[PDB]
Amino acid sequence: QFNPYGDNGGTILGIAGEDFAVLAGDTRNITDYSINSRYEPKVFDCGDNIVMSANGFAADGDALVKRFKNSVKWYHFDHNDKKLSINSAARNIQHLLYGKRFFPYYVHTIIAGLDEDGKGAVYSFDPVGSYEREQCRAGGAAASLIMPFLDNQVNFKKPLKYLSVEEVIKLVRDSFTSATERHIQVGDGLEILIVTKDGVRKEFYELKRD
Amino acid sequence: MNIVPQDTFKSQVSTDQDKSVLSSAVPSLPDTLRQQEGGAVPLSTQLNDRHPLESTLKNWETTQRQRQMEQYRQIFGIAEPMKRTMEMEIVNRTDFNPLSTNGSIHRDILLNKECSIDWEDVYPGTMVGDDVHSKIEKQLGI
Amino acid sequence: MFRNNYDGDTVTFSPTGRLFQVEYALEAIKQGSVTVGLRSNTHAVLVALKRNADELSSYQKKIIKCDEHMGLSLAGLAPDARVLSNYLRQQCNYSSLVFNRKLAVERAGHLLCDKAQKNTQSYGGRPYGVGLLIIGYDKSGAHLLEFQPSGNVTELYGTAIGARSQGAKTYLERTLDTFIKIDGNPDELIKAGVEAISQSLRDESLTVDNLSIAIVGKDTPFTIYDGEAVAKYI
Amino acid sequence: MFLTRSEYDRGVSTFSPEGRLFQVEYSLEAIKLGSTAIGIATKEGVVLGVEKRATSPLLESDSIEKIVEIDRHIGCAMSGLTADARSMIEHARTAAVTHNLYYDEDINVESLTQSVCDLALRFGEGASGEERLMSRPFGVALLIAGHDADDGYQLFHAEPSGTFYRYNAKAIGSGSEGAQAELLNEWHSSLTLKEAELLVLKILKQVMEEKLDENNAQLSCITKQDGFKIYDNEKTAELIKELKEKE
Amino acid sequence: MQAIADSFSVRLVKELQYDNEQNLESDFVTGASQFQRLAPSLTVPPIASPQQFLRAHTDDNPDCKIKIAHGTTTLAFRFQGGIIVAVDSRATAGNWVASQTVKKVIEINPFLLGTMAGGAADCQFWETWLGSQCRLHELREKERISVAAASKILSNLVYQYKGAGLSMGTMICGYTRKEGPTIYYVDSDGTRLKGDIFCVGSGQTFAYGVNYKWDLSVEDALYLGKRSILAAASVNLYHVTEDGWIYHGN
Amino acid sequence: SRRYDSRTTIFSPEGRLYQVEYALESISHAGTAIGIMASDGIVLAAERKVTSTLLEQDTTEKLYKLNDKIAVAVAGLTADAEILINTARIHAQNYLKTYNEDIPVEILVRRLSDIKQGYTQHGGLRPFGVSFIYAGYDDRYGYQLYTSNPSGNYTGWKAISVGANTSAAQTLLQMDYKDDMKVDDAIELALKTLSKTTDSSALTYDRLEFATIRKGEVYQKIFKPQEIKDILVKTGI
Amino acid sequence: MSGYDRALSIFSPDGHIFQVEYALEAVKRGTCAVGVKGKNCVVLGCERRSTLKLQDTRITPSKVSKIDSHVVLSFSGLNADSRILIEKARVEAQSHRLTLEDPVTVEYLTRYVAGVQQRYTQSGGVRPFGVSTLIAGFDPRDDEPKLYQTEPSGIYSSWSAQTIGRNSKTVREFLEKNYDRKEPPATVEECVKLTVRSLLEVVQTGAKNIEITVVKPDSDIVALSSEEINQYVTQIEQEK
Amino acid sequence: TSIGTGYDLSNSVFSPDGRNFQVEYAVKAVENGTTSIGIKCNDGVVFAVEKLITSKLLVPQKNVKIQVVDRHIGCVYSGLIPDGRHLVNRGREEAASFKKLYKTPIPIPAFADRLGQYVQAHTLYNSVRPFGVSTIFGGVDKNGAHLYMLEPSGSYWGYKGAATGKGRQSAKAELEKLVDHHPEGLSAREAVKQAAKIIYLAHEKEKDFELEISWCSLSETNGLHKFVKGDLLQEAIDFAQK
Amino acid sequence: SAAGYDRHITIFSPEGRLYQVEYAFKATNQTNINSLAVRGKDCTVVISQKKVPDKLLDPTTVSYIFCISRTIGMVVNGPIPDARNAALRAKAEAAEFRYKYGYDMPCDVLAKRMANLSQIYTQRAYMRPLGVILTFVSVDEELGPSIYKTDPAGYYVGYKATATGPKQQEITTNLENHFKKSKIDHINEESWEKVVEFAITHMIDALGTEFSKNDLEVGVATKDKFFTLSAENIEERLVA
Repeated sequence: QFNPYGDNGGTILGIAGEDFAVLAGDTRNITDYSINSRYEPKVFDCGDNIVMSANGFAADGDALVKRFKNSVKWYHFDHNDKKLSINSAARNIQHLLYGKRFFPYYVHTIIAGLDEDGKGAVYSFDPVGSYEREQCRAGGAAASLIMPFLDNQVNFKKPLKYLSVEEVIKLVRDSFTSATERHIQVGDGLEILIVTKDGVRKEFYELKRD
Repeated sequence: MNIVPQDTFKSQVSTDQDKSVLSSAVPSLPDTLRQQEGGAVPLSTQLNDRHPLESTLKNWETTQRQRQMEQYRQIFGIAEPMKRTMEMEIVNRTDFNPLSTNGSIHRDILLNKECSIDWEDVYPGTMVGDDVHSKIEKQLGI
Repeated sequence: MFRNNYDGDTVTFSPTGRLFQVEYALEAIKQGSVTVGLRSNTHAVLVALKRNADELSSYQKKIIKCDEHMGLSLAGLAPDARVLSNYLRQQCNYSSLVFNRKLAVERAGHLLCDKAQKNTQSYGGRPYGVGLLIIGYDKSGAHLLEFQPSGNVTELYGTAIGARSQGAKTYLERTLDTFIKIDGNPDELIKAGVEAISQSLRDESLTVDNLSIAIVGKDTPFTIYDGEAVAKYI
Repeated sequence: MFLTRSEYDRGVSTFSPEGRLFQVEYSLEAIKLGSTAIGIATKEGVVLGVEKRATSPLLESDSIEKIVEIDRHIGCAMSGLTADARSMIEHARTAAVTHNLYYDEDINVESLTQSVCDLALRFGEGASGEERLMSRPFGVALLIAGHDADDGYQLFHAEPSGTFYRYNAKAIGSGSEGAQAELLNEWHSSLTLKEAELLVLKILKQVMEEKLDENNAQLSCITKQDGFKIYDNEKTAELIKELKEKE
Repeated sequence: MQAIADSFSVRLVKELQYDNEQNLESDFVTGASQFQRLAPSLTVPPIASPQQFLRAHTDDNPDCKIKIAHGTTTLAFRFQGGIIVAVDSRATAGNWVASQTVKKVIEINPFLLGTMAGGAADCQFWETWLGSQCRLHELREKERISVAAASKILSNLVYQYKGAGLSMGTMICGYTRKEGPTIYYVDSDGTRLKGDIFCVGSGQTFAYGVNYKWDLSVEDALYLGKRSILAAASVNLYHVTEDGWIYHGN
Repeated sequence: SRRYDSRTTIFSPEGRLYQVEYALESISHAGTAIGIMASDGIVLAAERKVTSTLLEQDTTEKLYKLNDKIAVAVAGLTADAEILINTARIHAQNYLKTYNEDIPVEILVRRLSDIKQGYTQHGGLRPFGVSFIYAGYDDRYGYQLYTSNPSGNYTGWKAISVGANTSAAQTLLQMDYKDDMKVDDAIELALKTLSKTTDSSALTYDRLEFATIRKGEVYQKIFKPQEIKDILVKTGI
Repeated sequence: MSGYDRALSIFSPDGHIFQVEYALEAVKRGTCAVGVKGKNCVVLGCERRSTLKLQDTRITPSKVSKIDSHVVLSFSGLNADSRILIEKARVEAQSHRLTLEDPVTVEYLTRYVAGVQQRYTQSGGVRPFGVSTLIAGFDPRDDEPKLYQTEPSGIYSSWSAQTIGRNSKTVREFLEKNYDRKEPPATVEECVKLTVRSLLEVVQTGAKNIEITVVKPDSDIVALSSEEINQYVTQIEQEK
Repeated sequence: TSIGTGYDLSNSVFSPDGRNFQVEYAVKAVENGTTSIGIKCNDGVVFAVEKLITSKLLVPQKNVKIQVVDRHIGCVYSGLIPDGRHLVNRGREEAASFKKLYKTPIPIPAFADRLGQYVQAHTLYNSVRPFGVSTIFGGVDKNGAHLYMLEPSGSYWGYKGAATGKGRQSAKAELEKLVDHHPEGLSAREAVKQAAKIIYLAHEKEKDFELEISWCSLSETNGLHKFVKGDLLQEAIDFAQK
Repeated sequence: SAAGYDRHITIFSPEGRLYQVEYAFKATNQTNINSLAVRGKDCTVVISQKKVPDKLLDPTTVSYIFCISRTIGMVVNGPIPDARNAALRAKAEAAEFRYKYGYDMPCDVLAKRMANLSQIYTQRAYMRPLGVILTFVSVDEELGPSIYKTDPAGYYVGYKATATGPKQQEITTNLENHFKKSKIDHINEESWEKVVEFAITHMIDALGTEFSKNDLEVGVATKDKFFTLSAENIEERLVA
């Protein structure tokens, strides 16, 4: 029988700050032991200060992101251009994922943004829609390496609540550099999206290409 | 230009897919009493373990008719399939015999089956809801 | 008297060869308030006069956004305007989703004409009874179209529809050479439109409650101004 | 030049020579055949008030329901045919509950009103292009009072034509003319909730043939904290006594 | 008749599969009707054996496995003061940091509680859907829904999909004026069982040592539930009365 | 009236249904049928509308067997009656198959009456122009006699007549019927009522149909022309 | 009329639907039905046309039909349509009991019947039921009497005492004069006597043309025999 | 009688004389439309249309009264504008389908038959009405030049010269004279000049109109439909005036 | 005048007639054209009068004779739109018969099929009959030369020879006289050219007018093919 699933292994990481959020991912797209591309972004700005990433089978994640953005367009049309909150986006994504209960997307989804009070918020999803709000979550091939690095560096050690944006960016960069040194599927590049009250900012860094 | 029927499998399911037997207490759920199927038939069981020839047999005539309409469209134009479909719709729409199941003579003439017999003709074939009023409600869509 | 025997529906011709239900649908446009549209080589503008049921009510929305590059104003039956605006939004969404394209204004006009023609030749429904003014900006520049619910679309530099629109239309036709060359200066074009729609006022004055403006342009997405946002234009 | 009968006002899909649809006008007349409902919007909440018109004293006065709850933050008052209103109320409740299920938030008052108007459009082509669902337009009008974080307290008037308006104060039903004339003079932006309730009671008493009391009138309010609540008989009787003492 | 002509007037849309209204709705082409269905629409693979396909593709490397609810011990029992629900709160560890306490008890509404077992997504989704159904029922009937009706709604729902792949076991607990306090157990096999004492999960035998009488006070019942959970082993406690559920925490 | 009788789904300003009334009126043009229930059986009699001697008499236009326990007498259009009779036979066999028991008479009567009522509520259907006299036996009520008309209403009777001379036949039956009557007395009463109410000069055997439901079990007997002649001679007609 | 009364979907210029009024006119020709609820019971009374001499009376259907062990229904209008409505109501009661394990409430069943009647007014190819119904009973695990009236248009209402059918205006006036909501009949006997006296205002022959049914809580439905109704009539006549 | 009372209130009804009066009323609607002519030259077709002068607000290049069904087929119509647009859309669809299926441009007779069948199908049921347009179309195929005229009844014929609209009688008289005076035939440019002359004569009461001319010729446009450019159009206008 | 609902639809008049069918029959003579069909020993010949008074028309595009299949030809009396509709329907029917039964459709069977379709039109309220008369000719492999005719009433029958049109009575009388003289049902000729010449002469004698090459259309059916003659062939046949 035809196998409709694939694997384009990558690594993503979402962290919620005091009044900011960050969602980062490696830009390597691979098939088995081959490299499809060295810069293929997986973290997207979906509007209304919400960043999204769906790591795993790339086609399913692209379809999920496309559907969510179209739904956001219709939400703006039907509700007088009301801003979509992060919790409502999480509920919409849960419904989108569970709509494929018997033919699921093979992805793990992380979204990030600012809540109603202005605090940073990150939501993590299981492949069929089970979701939770978390302070920090790593997903993909090198999560088991990235998480201990952050746990050693930070206390959830200066507390996470008093860290600035630059310090969080440095921690993410160091963890990804270590994972690149240790994991074959991690490298080439790292892209980070930062959500604050002023909007979404993108930063890019190079990683080892071997 | 199909010969064997294709695209016969269902792509989505829901508890309210059968609009004619929806429960009045819970409109999102079906009414098992008025279904009169034995009371122990979930819809999911109809998605598995089917005879592979059943879908081919159930949709054979429709597939042949669609191929004929496509050929007419290719060779004669849009008007010929439009007229054939209009005639068939007019004949089928004004026939309402709640006490009979046999097809009309005019339908057989249109389908060129005046002197043709198949097993559907030889073998054409409760406590709740098998009366004239159910057929009236289904026909009128009320 | 003889017209009374041949105006029952849209599938009946009169002995003289007239289709009266479509004519009545066209007449339904003048029951709505005046709207004006104009354009230059770089921008397109709509100006609408809004009406309220009474002093305790709000004013009707006459300008509806279809896509970041295209919008319209309506004059006539409200349900038909709602249906057509939703249909145009759906078509633009389909274009963007399937082809990553911005739907052309001419394509939208053709689609509207095709949709409107069907109701004028079949039994069961009625013809649409709302006129539309469509503005947009695409790879061919700025475009203004007038849609008549008989199933007709025309491309113009400027026009006006609704009650007493003749004065605004005459003013626009007289001063065509003025606003045809207002390139890169949106304020002058909006002011010309405001003067044109003021030409159609009868014992009424433009306020920040009954005036609505919309503009689209080369680097300007379709934007609607209401309330204080039009105060400087009065 | 002869007088002959005209039949352009019988079919809902038939235009008059001037472009009117007279079946909608006759549906509005059917609305005017109903009892009076009044809504007044202030900055402390929205007040709804209806007249209970009973043909016989044997009718249970606690059975007439002209004021219903669509959601905790949205209430509605109806005037016209009761079965059409029942269908519309079912649709509105379904829309609110489903929006909460899919978005984990309260639906806007204007969004619910738009959904109800889209349903009312079903005697013709639907808002999204759906086929015709009804043979005739509805014969009932609605007053929808709500509170949302985006627009505060809102009052909307919804008609069978599929169009809704936002009102500071509105009246529908048999006595809607005099009631609306009084509302045009007696409303201002600084009204309190108590003053709004007293004004609603006064205007209902003015346009009611029978003597105003707790049995033939009903009051309700919506506030941000308490939500939507229909007053019991005792509170309305106390308010009526207070209004009588003031006047 | 012209609709027939359009049906026979012309490829690209057919290949896109966008000539079907369901596909247009699922991709939000014509609007947001997809997010307006009281009964959710579930996608199935258009093949002869969807069940075998799902079972094969779910029982096999990355973090993209279907999340399973905690197998921790949960206890529910009923007494003259209402219902006591106790859950051993010991969250598992992974490559993530929790922002707050993780709840193993779903709050269906301010009067109904459910317990998670098996598939976490199934329990959460279908109990939220059940809450929506209960709210609609209460709006229609102008009265609070009985626990039996809600449990039966959930049981019928899960029975309609029996054998498709759903995995869930829940305890619906509620206090109404007509029925008093009531506890039902509903699982994905369609079973619906009314009961007085339920112990689910690992260590259920130890927790079934519930010293139980219909005269226990609220404090005594809370202490008994806490002690039973500790014997099975923090503990999360819920006290359900006619006025709703109250969360204690311990 | 002319503006409210073209369709079956429209009420008159007085609340009348004219098509149903016309269908009821059409029954008066049919041959008379009579059912009489005695203490130990049921007698069905009917008069044919024969106008020529070329008609076959040995080979049933008024009397039909729904099943071994239930028979009917027909007044009205023959083809509509045949449609309804086939439907009733199928329903009785369905009940026997489902419950392994004979169908009660009232259930079959109610089913047919519901069908006829439904045929008065759809604009594309005209009412059945038939009236039935049902004669049956069941273990719940014993012997039973019913009548159903085009409107879908049905009634229970001891002695009843339908058709052209219903009023006079009913008057005679009222003047002559007794509760403790026997089957033979019922036969004689039915024959005398038919002879008195006939518009013909004589009540010959070839213008009669006769049937009896009795006991030895319960037996149905559709009389042959020779037996009809014998009973006519015995009575004195 | 005036050309506005030939379809269900036509509004009159003054905002009326005349076919609904004509269905009500059809209802007005049926036999009178009365419903009166007391402190702890509901009584439904019906007028019966005088039985013919040769008409069988053992299997003749009653005017009061049991929808469920706790809910009963009486009607006025076309007899044949009432059978369809009653069958649908019984099916719905069993379906609700199967779906939710709980028997219907009186208001729920009234709403379902009204919904069926409303649905049968939404097409030009169908005829509305020319029947008005009175639905009585008690909610499960409850002791508050419930009485409702349903009309062909689909409108339903709740009444303390109501009459439908031929000459129902006189009976309604009698009830209005002789019924007090704040002091209802505290016993079954008083409610039955009031119902019988109300029916005697329009029934010509008397006791033999009156049917009385009494519904109490906990699924207690009793159909009074002819002897009890005759005793009530004789007592009323003696006290007169 | 031109008015059939009792037999003209529904489509697809025969009168006692065997007439269909709704189609005749659609013909009456056509006869009030703008005058349009078509001339068949030696190896091509020429179409000419008279236009009313509208407001200056119309975009000059976006208002064309001659439709191009396909690269080799030209078309004009008289009657209801939406009906003409619908018919032209159907013709474009038919031409595209034929070209996709059989890898060749559709011959003119086959296109004419498909259009005629589509138009005739609208005289069969009471739920539709006949088209209120008469269409003059033409082009060039492997068999040569073809010019056809199609009526609301669905009847169509091939023509040496065709005219429709209000000024149909004068245009037909001029076309008959042109046919009589040129038994050998006519060239494309001479056809353009004669079409301009015929439109000018037919117009002549509000003497203010414009002229549109299109042509398809094997020798001139290589068997393609093209609008007449400025020089040739000016020459034709000058010849018509003088 | 139909005087009722029969002014539009095909229902029985009080006299027992279908007026729409008769009006379609009247419509069959709109074109004012006569056609003749005769049988030879091994060929069948049809000749249709052509009237093209307008000088702007292209005569080559004016024809009422159609090729249905390889062996079947058809001539239609009536308006050309219905004629083309019927021609396309007949072509589809012949091809479908060949696909379904494995051999070429006979002329009489096709005529019966078209007659059954016409019967559908006569009986259905929402379908109108086509106002044309069809004449199918061929050389059947079992029956030899064959002429069959079908009308809007659904009636079809075969002929030794036939004529249709406003002047059909005179042509039929002349044919009857010739057949009485010859005492045979067919033309005793061996070449189809001679049969064509005889039919042309018969038409000229019956109509009393002379015909040129452009005033007639000729179709010939042999056992191999049915084919239509051109102007040169008809001009050659005229010279005799």
